[PDB]
Amino acid sequence: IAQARKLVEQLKMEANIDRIKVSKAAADLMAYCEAHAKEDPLLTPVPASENPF
Amino acid sequence: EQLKNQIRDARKACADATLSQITNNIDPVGRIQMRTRRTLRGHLAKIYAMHWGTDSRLLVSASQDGKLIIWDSYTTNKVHAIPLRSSWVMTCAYAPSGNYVACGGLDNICSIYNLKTREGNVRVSRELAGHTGYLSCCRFLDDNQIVTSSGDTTCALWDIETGQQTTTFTGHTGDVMSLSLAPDTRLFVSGACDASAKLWDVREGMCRQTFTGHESDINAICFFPNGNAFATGSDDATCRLFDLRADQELMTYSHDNIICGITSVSFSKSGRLLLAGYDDFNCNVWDALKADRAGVLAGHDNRVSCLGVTDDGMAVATGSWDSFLKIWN
Amino acid sequence: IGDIVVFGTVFLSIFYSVIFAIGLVGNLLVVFALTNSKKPKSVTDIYLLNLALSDLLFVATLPFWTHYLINEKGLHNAMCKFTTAFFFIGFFGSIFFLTVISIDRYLAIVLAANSMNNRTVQHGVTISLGVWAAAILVAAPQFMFTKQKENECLGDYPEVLQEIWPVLRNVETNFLGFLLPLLIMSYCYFRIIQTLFSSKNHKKAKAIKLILLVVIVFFLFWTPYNVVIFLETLKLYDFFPSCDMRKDLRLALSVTETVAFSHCCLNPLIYAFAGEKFRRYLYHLYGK
Amino acid sequence: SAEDKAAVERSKMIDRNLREDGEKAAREVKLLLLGAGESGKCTIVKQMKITGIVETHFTFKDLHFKMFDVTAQRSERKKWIHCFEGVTAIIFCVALSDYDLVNRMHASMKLFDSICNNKWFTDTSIILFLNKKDLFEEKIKKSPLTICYPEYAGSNTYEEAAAYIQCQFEDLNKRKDTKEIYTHFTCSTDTKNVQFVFDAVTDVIIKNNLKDCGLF
Ligand SMILES: CC(C)CCC[C@@H](C)[C@H]1CC[C@H]2[C@@H]3CC=C4C[C@@H](O)CC[C@]4(C)[C@H]3CC[C@]12C
Ligand SMILES: CC(C)CCC[C@@H](C)[C@H]1CC[C@H]2[C@@H]3CC=C4C[C@@H](O)CC[C@]4(C)[C@H]3CC[C@]12C
Ligand SMILES: CC(C)CCC[C@@H](C)[C@H]1CC[C@H]2[C@@H]3CC=C4C[C@@H](O)CC[C@]4(C)[C@H]3CC[C@]12C
Repeated sequence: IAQARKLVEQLKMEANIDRIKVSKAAADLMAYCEAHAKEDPLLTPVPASENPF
Repeated sequence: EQLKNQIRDARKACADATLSQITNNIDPVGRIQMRTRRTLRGHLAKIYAMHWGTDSRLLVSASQDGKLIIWDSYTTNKVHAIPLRSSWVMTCAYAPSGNYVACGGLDNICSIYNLKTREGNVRVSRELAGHTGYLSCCRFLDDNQIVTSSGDTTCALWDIETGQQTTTFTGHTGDVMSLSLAPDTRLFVSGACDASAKLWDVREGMCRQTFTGHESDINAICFFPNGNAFATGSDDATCRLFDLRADQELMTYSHDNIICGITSVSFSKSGRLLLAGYDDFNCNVWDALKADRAGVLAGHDNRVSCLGVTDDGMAVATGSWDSFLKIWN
Repeated sequence: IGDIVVFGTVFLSIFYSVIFAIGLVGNLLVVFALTNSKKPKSVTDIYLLNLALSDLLFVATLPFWTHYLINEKGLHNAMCKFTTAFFFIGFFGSIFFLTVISIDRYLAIVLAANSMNNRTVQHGVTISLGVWAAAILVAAPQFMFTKQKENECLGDYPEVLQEIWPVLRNVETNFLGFLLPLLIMSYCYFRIIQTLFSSKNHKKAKAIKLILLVVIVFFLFWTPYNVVIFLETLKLYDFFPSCDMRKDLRLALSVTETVAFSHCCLNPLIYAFAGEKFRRYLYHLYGK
Repeated sequence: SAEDKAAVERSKMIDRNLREDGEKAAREVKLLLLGAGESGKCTIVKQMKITGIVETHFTFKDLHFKMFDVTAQRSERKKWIHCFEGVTAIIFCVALSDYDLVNRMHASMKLFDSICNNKWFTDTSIILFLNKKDLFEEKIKKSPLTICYPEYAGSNTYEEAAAYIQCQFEDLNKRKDTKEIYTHFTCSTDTKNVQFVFDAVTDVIIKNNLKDCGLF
């Protein structure tokens, strides 16, 4: 099958990409969240003086 | 299935610690209050999509009445009224420069309109034709390049000047429902009606990675503010967060009480707070890290179809089928 | 023929008080039900809201009658003009809006394609303003020549007008009550019934039956007032041979007012047992 | 505050334009076209006056109708059929001579069952059209129809076969109080078909007007 042969090459690219530990990715995500936590009006409520809504 | 086991083994090998265990040290956000600061009124049909503006004041919404109007969120009034040739619109996009607006739908063509660039009037700029399926989603890559997803399992990138497809992504299996743009404006991820959501490369035009785990069709998807992760909203009452590096669902957001599917998924400015627009007439607010409910948004009468978060996080706009748009915070 | 007033003033005042309470509660519930959700309201919904507003006008003008009955203080000519104006504009608005509901149902059922094609059908707000303006204009002559004489405010017409003004007013109000609206409603509902039976929608036409029942209740409870108005018109036209009518007319007017206020209070009670969604809304409201 | 006043008045004028446009759209009649492999029976009329969705406009008895064919939409039906909620009626086309062809009748009945029992079109009625009647006249003679239905137990004539097909299609409703299915047989002339469409639309409008009140 032409489609089956083409799909074989597609899976090779996905399998050959570099993959890191899930713990490191989660730690990076948490670090980014804490980095911008003070700049999030949803997470940190903003006074109505600076709130334009 | 030799390749199927290789990717599965790599995910298992890279699996070291779940996000829930790591988030034990951090303090839960807890319950927070959602209040409608203002309500946008004037639509007479179900609202299916909306997009926030880069100016954080102007937003555009799409409704089944054939009108694609732009709302001024600061002063609570409409600034433009764009009639649509086809009343069946299911997606809309707002250009980052603010001079362009897009809308798709069941007409299989993506229309581009000039947002009062000259002469103080709105007119059709380009009609992107070449899709054999309904435009499920569309997003402006640049002021001249736009990437859209259609109902024919294929995603295409369009150029306004040429009017043709610069590249086409046909690696999907199920019907694509939505796509999101990474902040770096170099990658985009799209979810399909199958169980696999796969990342795409703008320059390469090939499927770099594929993510699985959902038990039903994926309806919404949105990149995380960092740009190395994204969340998927499916009909299996489960929101799964996927990391572009871990290549696995490091965090799942499924609650027994809410068994309904997810229609819209959006992230806050920091990404700690994740908002998902469910179709149980509400829009549950989750926490990306703690993977638990952080707020309740029950200000809509009909099912929530679209949900948008402002770029600076100033306010959150939620749309639903009741032809009403409400701005939160 | 002979009639004697045997109605206790304290019992009648208590009756008006309980009528006020029931009517206020019913009108508030109806208005809340018709403005409960953010979804667009149908034209019939705004017509029912206008009818509830007319009933609210009735329950707001009856306190003046109670003040005459028991308080007997502050009974000025201006206040009599105020209360008579409210009562008559409420009655005229009620009858006119019921006629408009009948016409709207006739268009929606019989000339459904024509009604949908017409754009003025959906524009119910301008129709409501026009109906209110017409009711105010037609009730304007009903109270603009009244004053108080001997603890009973009536008459006080100019000598030139008094020859024909009272009889003309009575015949005009009797006509605009039960001559044109009666025939119009009868024809409209007859056509609606014919269409429903021909198209076999009678098993699901609960709203039409409810509106017809409300119209019938209104007509039966307002019939004595128009009958005594016609008797007064005949008496002024010396066509009535009996002499005891000149004595029993006051009691007839009093009892017609009482039955009219009873109709006003029980008007939105019909929507409770007969209206499935209204009853469902009451359960939701009682939960809060 | 001149700029604010100008913005406010522009917003009010475009809001009133949107309101009048929505009222005009509501004055129109929206119809949805469906079918497993049969289409064009209603679009071939001469009354029509005006890509995945094709919009056809035709005026009959001073009433404007809008048809939306979905044949070009080959994607998943459930992902976009919700956009058609609120249509006055749905036109479903079935070929009477599809029983022998391949299973086609079974597929059409399955599609009809899926559309009717989709918990999104419960209030809206369905107009059923049975086309290819002229060819079915000889098809029922040539094909005994017993192979299609093992438990048919009926006469091998056109009338009995058509009645059985109509009954089988009606049995897939399971919601008779909420919606009513109108069944018609396609004729040589389009006048009968357009008259049936107008009658069904008028009946649907009457039914909606019966429940328009939000207080009864
Ligand atoms: C003696 C008279 C002139 C004074 C009192 C008149 C009052 C009772 C009448 C006159 C006109 C009426 C209004 C006319 C039309 C509308 C629009 C409708 O959608 C809701 C009710 C509303 C808002 C009516 C409410 C009551 C109203 C204000
Ligand atoms: C003589 C008795 C029976 C009349 C009772 C019904 C009257 C009050 C109703 C019936 C239909 C109504 C009209 C219907 C249409 C409109 C058009 C609108 O833009 C302004 C008001 C206007 C002109 C309405 C005014 C009042 C009206 C004439
Ligand atoms: C202007 C003149 C000609 C109007 C005449 C009014 C007559 C014809 C109409 C007005 C109301 C109508 C009735 C309303 C209610 C029903 C109940 C239904 O189950 C049988 C018919 C019946 C009993 C109708 C028969 C005819 C009817 C009495």
